[PDB]
This record gives sequence, structure tokens and C-alpha cells, in this order.
Amino acid sequence: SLPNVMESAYYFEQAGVGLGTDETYRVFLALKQLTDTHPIQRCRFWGKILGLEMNYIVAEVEFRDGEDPQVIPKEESRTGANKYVYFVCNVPGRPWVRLPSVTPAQIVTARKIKKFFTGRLDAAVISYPPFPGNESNYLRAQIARISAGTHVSPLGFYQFDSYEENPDFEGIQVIDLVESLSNWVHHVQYILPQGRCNWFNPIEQEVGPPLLTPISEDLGIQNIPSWTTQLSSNLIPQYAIAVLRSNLWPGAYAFSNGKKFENFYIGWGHKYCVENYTPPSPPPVYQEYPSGPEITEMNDPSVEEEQAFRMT
Amino acid sequence: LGEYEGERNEVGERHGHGKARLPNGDTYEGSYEFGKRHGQGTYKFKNGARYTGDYVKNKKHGQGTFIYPDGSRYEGEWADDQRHGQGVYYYVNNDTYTGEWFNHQRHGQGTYLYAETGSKYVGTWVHGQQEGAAELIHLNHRYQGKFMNKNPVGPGKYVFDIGCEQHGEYRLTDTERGEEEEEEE
Amino acid sequence: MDADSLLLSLELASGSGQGLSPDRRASLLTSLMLVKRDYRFARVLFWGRILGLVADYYIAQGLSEDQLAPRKTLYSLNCTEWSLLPPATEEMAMQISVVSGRFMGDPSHEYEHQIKEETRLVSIIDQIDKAVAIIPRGALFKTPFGVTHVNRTFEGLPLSEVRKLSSYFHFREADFLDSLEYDIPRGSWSIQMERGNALVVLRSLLWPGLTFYHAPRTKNYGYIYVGTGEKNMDLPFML
Repeated sequence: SLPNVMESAYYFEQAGVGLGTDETYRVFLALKQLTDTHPIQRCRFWGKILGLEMNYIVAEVEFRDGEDPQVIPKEESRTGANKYVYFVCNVPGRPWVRLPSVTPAQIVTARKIKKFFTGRLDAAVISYPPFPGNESNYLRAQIARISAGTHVSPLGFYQFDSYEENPDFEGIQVIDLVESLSNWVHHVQYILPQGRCNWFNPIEQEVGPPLLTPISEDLGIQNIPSWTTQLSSNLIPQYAIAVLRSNLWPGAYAFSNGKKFENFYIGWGHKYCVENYTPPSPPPVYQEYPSGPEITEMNDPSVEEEQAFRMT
Repeated sequence: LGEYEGERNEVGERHGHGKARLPNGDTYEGSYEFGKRHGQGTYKFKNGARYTGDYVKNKKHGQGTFIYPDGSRYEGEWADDQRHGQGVYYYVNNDTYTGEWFNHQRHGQGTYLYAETGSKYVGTWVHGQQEGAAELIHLNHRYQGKFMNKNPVGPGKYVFDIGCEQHGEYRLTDTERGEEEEEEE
Repeated sequence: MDADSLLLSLELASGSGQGLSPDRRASLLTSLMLVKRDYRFARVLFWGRILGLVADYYIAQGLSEDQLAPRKTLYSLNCTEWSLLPPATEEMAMQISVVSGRFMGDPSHEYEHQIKEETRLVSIIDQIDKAVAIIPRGALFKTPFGVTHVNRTFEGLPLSEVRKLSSYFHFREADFLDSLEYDIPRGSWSIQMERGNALVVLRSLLWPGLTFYHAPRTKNYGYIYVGTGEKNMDLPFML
């Protein structure tokens, strides 16, 4: 269940990425403790989101089967955004905190705010709109959005909702991976505007790209090309590693030697925007009932008319 | 025609207190003066609308209340059978306005509460429309600047509870220009 | 940061996670020694990176005797090929205000808002130095000869003084230097303790990518700006 985060760290070091060998092995042992304590099928060092006072050491976790106006409900089971339970940890050794489920109506549709993390999961999130949750829910929101926008893999490596390892993946060369983004695809499900990865009927279909969509289509912010590509160790290019720099989530990275791959986020947990952050406008101000004849003057009859009608 | 119960003079049509029903199906309870309406009373419409307050000739005037058919409601000052002066309106979704009025429209200073989100728009109004200088209060942000077409426009300004401002400018629809430096006041 | 930050990965030890590969680190060691040769600087600190959309500008800064002098900037795209970047002025600060977006790897790139990317590099590096270049309290001692030198007897800050923004100084013209406690916004600086609290990491929120290193036990310090190169004007919203 526990992956080799140290080999991934060594590959991260080739591109100037990683927390250092000692801190990375410290996080490796923390992940080992997480795997021994809880019944985890698979995990991986998702990333580390920087904070103001304290950071988080995020750990994506997938458990074994069967152990551990209109409100859009959440994906209760492992479908969509909530496929992976996300554990966090401030410094290694402190016990892992299980983050809560993502709520499409509340948590990931609060993407319109953009805030720092204080390091405290219980700290209040004050913003416009009022964020429905504490810092933990906002951390889950940014983790889910970063995963939707940044978890990518080579063109092969899986056959396609659901997917499995491709056994016949011959491998794409590193120069082929770097020169074009058509050789890379998104490894996880896109989050729809309502917050879900799979649509719920509130009572038209909002549709995103399929799972096996190339990331060359993942554009853009004022013609800035997403996923800046380069080669690590350019002086010895025949042992290079294909480096990917998203430019939509700074600190988000993707890597591959041409056979295997891994993803890693090390930013502040925010989306890049060329324009300055606009707080969203309030809803349109609603009008009164129109001054129609249905709410107009009573116009009581005069007693002269009453005498006229009485004479009968 | 309809019917009523109450007092009158020998010549005067109706001037006492009581209850009147009209040909159109609506009802009244309260005061009235000679062949007309005056003083405190209560309306009751067939559509579900109501009013409680004072009248002068045949028109809503002075302090009073109103319930509309759609569930929205109002109290405050009236004039010329229209909302006028200081008053408070409540909408169907618990959002409220409190402020001045001019001919059934929001005019002059007034506060609109976004009860959906807790924020408040405070400032000038022009004929039911959010225009002019106004102070838009969020939980910890307070935007100072001009409004036009129910949208911020013009230079400036944000004030933050952290102890600083942020000067800027609104150019396009809900779009912020290149933000200027932070101020200390 | 100095050459001691390039014999060991001091940059990635701060936990910011952005830094130099050992390829770039060894190349930078040799190249900054050759820069100190070719350009007669008292010291040659690695300023940091401006992460572009095509290539990253590796930036080095020359230090004179006389360390508060108008520090001379150098740039390199392939690390070793160091080139003397021109100095910054007020006109070139005003020139790039109309331009926004991520840096391009080629410094000959033009914006129609023309404006050269070299001018952007010069102005943004100057702005970062005037805003968020850090010096710990007492590391620099104003010599009586009208010149700033290293306070070579500087002992690292006490752990009581670690947590205060007053114990950190803007590395620029102005204990002579201005402290960080007046650097508005009041929450604009994040102070955190890594590596058994033998390491103080102080990151700029106004200019993301800056991470200032300091070892309280000794005089090992330095700042590196490895980041996108824009100013976070959204900082008061984000705090």
C-alpha cells in the first residue's frame, strides 16, 4: 500500500522539486505510520500545501473494500470527487487528521473565494460568499480542484468513471512526452460547475471532458499555455525526466521517466489568475411586487350609489 | 353593491368605525371619514394582500404596513398612495431593504441586506436601482466606491478588518483593474 | 543565498519545495565563482528564479563592500551563461505597470501593452529586492566609514527574537535598516519553524516564492525568490 515516495523524491530533485531528502523520508515514515494504523489499500504523498503559521503534509488514501435553493448532495461512496480520503499532518510524527467529505453545493462551489491556509483545520474561513465550513473543508475543496486540474499521466498507462492499469503500455519516450501535451492525459475526473464529477438531477446536462482526455485541451488564461514542459538534466538528455509545470495551479507538477509517472503539488493551494482577484458580485437586487391593479385602491362605493341601487 | 356596518350622519355618507365589503370581494375593517378613507384601519384583499395603517383622502399616508400576495411585506412611511420616506421592505427570501423611499422606488440613502449571504449594500439609490456612491459590507471586507447598473464602477476601494485598505478600479462587468498599493489608514 | 546554500540544498530545506536540482546546484557553484572572478564582487549570492513559460531565469546578485550599494543583477537561462542584467530605475518601474502575465523564457519577447522582457526582469527583480529582501537583526553592521559590512561577529537570533517581525530587516537603503513589522499588510509575513526548530523559514505572502532561511544556532542565513514573479495584489483578500 505504501509507495516508494523516496524514488519519487529523487526524481523530484532532478527538477528542483521536493522537501529535501531527510524531510521527505520523515514524511515517508509518517505515511508508513498512517498505513499501519488504518486499513489502507493504496496511498501516495499527494503534496504539501503551504500555510501561514503551519503547513499540511497531504496524503491521498484509498482504503480496502469494506473497511473505513436546491442542495446538490455529495458523492457518499468512492465515486467522483470523494474517491480518495485525504489525511493531513503538520510536521511528521503528529497524528494524521482525516479530512471530511467534499460537498458540491457548499465546498467546491465556494471556489469563488481564494484564501490562505492558517495551518489550523479548525480555524474559521471568513470570505465572500460565507464559506460553508472551517479550514478543513476549504482544504478539501482546494485539494479536489487541484486533483481535478493537475493529476495527469501519460497517454497510455490505463485503459478507458473507472480505469485500470494498462498491461501493454510499451512506454512513450521522454522527448515525446515533453515536446507535446497530446501524450499526457488527466488521471482523475473533472469537477462540473455544480461541484460534482457525476451529474445529479436537481428536480440540462452540464458535461465535462471524459477521463481519457489529453491535457493539450486544458486551456487557458489569456492565451498562456498550460503545462509548461521541460527536460530535467539537460546536459545528459538521454537520462532526462519529463517535467510538467501546470501554470494553472502553481506548485502542481507531473513527472514521468517514459514508463512510470507520479504527481505532486507543493504550492499554496490556489489557482493562478492573470487578473487580480475580483470578489464575486452579490446576487441581483430583487424588486418589489409590481404596482398592478391586484393590490390597488379599494374604491369603496358612495352612499349616493347605494341609494341608487336601493331604489329597486 | 356590497355591504357595510357602521355609523354615519344624516347627510354624511360614512364617518364612523366598522367593517365594509365591496362589490369586488375585498373587505375593510377600521376608520373612515365622509364618503372616503381617513385614519387607522385594516385592509384585507381577496388576493391575500393586506395593509394596516393610516389614510388621509383615499390614499396610504403616514406610518403603516403592507403584506403583498407573493409573501413580501413592508412597513414604514407612505405618501400619495405610494411608499415614501423612511421604511423597511422584506422580500420573499428574507432579504430586506431599510431606507428612504420615493414613489414606490428605492431612492436616497438606504441599506439592503443580502440575507442569503449576510452582506449589506449601504448607500444611494436611484429609482429602484443600485447607483451612486455606496458601501458594500461583507463579513470582513467593506467595498467603498461608485455603483452603476447594479455593478461596481470607478476607482477604489476596499477596507479590510486586518488593518489595511486596497485601492483599485472597476472597468468591465464585475472586473477589477490592476490593483494599486495598500494604504495604512 | 550564498554558496553555502549550493553545497547543500538549503533552498528545499525551507519546505517551500522549489529550488535547484543538483545539476543546477553544481553548475551554479562553478558559475557564481566565475562570476565573482569576472565581476569583482565581494560576494555573489544566488538571487533566485523567475519561473517562465518557456525557460526559467536563474538570477544572481553581486554584492559590494558596501553591501547596501545598488546591487548588480545577473541573469542566466542555462545557469552557467551569466550575463550582466542592466540596473533598474523609476521610469522602468513605471513602464511595466500596464503589463500582466507570466514571464517568457526568451528575454527578447515583446508586449504590445513595446516592452522588452528584459525590462520586466530588471523591474520585477528590483521590486522584489526593495519589498521582500530579508536581513536578520544584527547581521549587518553600519561601519563608521559610511559603509555597511557583514557583522562578522553576528550570533543567530535568540528563539525569543525568532518569532518577532522586528528581528528582520529590509535589505535596502534606509541598526540602520527598516524592520518588517511596518511592511503592510500586517499579516503579510508568515513565520514557521522546520527541522526541529533549528530552522526559521520566513516566506513573503505579497511576493510568493520568497523563502528566507535562518539557523538561530549560527549565522547561516539567506533569502531566495523562486516563484512566478508577480505581486500578490490579492493579499488583503487572502489574509
